[PDB]
Amino acid sequence: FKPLESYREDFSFRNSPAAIARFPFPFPEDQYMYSVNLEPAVSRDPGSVFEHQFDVDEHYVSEMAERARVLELDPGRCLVMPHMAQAAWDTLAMLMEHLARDYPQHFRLTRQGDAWHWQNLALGIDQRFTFGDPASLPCEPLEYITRQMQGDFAVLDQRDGDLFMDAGMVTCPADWSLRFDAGMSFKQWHSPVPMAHQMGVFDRALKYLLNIQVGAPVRRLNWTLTINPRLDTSPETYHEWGNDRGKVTPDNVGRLVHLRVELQLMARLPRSNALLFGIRTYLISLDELVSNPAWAQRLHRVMRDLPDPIADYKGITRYRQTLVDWLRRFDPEA
Ligand code: HEM
Ligand code: NA
Repeated sequence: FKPLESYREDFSFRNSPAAIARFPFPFPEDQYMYSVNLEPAVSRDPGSVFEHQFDVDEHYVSEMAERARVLELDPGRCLVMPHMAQAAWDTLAMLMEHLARDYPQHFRLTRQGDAWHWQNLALGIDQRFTFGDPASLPCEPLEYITRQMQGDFAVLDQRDGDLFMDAGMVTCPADWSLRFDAGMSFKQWHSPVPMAHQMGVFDRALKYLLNIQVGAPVRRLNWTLTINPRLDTSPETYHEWGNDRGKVTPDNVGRLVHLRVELQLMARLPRSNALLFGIRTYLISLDELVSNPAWAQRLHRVMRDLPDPIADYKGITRYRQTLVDWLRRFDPEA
């Protein structure tokens, strides 16, 4: 864990060379188009973000501090409807189990029956509590555990052939809100997305997700851009970030524009049968990214050619020509 970094104000966040090397670059081709890009979430590539189900990285302590700030200002970024309480406990079990197994230097879990002892050595937490008993923890169980894991989470109720957004912790969203989307179904909350509905992407995706079983979780990547390493790009806070989209110049693209990638996990929760949706968010400035000349050239092509409805949905319109002009420098054929 490096020294404490900010994702707001002075934006001190930066990636080490190792974090650059493992950044989940999301473009298999020189152009991007939506698809059902799901794969089984099996361990691969030691040291990569795909090695464990939940990835903890050099930014862990910084990110937890950011989460704590968001929640101090707005506790309503976490919601669990009452029928989702068991699912919240399943989520806590899943995270503590995997984190203790995969990062034993940082986390420990010892259990006898419902008498659980969790230690997070990274954050200095030593908690004896009763699994299932919310009066035994300092806050509601989803909140408790997600205050200790990177990325956002949604917990979906599976009923009546569909998935409903009935719980979550959403403090680093790509410009959407849990309080807006609470209780919506799968196709409903995706209503703003261009193109993909007419393509069938959302019909096919719902079908795959409804069939996910215990022990066979699934993953995909999503991406966007963000100006500065701002994690909290929420509707709730738009006045704090939306104007920065007007601040990009030819000389500062490398410092301001960041590639944002979501490594998404979809995993069946064993007691409740709910689906856990992990949204693990990675950020990299374009100065850091263009250290890899293959990334740089591919990014130029993608951004130059991106369909306009998709660029507008993603929020890149305002600075796109500047960005494309800057990236052309790393594409010899261009
Ligand atoms: C339960 C699982 C999922 C949840 C909770 C979720 C949630 C969301 C949310 C809230 C948005 C933002 C919509 C907005 O602008 O207000 C979004 C966008 C998106 N979702 Fe999902 N989603 C899930 C699964 C999937 C899967 C499996 C796909 C497969 C393709 C998918 C494809 C997309 C696409 C293409 C967008 C637009 C993103 C962009 O252009 O950057 N989603 N999703
Ligand atoms: Na293809």
